[PDB]
Amino acid sequence: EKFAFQAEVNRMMKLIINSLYKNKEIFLRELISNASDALDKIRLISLTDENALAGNEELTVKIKCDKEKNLLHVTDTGVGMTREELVKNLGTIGTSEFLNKMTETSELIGQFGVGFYSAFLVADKVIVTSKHNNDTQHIWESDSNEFSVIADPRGNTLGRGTTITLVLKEEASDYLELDTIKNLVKKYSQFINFPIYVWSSKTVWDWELMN
Ligand SMILES: C[C@@H]1C[C@H]2O[C@@H]2/C=C\C=C\C(=O)Cc2c(Cl)c(O)cc(O)c2C(=O)O1
Repeated sequence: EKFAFQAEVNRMMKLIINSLYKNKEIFLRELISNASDALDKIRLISLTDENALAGNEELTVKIKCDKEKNLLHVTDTGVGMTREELVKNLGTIGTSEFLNKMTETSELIGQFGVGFYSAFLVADKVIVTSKHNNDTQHIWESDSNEFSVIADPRGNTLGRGTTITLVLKEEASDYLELDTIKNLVKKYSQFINFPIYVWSSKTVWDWELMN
């Protein structure tokens, strides 16, 4: 259940963090982009697999702030990841060129698709809960010094998809405020082909479409 990151990933995390230290709000853009890509994947799979969406009929991205618990959640109903894929996609990585280029960054991060790691700019801990059609629900967690993957004792709660949960750093508290999040979500979801919602307040509470 316990794993060490590949050397290349450790180097990558430091590069990403040291480069975007002055543009931290970009992590949200990357998580939303990853979510969109995951949704494109299942949409493609559904063209050839009629039962592809049986675990969850919607294709959405839902974001909610848990201020009390100091958590930010970004959930998509994309293709999801099996246990082996969580370990492979998040723990390992022409990567040498990218790194060479990085060390020698915002646009490059998005192009190589390693924007996930920018979450460490605002979080002391990142948790990834995922359910893929070929596996049971699992949880990946990391403080960046190592990571672990365990079967989710809550069972299959996602249906299908992935939830990125960020335990925000003391100084990243602003990202728990609806205004801030709504504002950022609207900016980075403008060109996403899937509907993105934010659990917001009007005091009654409900999902609010951002794009
Ligand atoms: C493996 C699948 C689909 C991939 O093609 C998509 C693009 C980027 C993937 C990056 C990852 O490492 C996992 C991941 C992250 Cl980090 C995320 O924030 C949201 C997600 O939905 C996925 C995912 O489930 O990704």
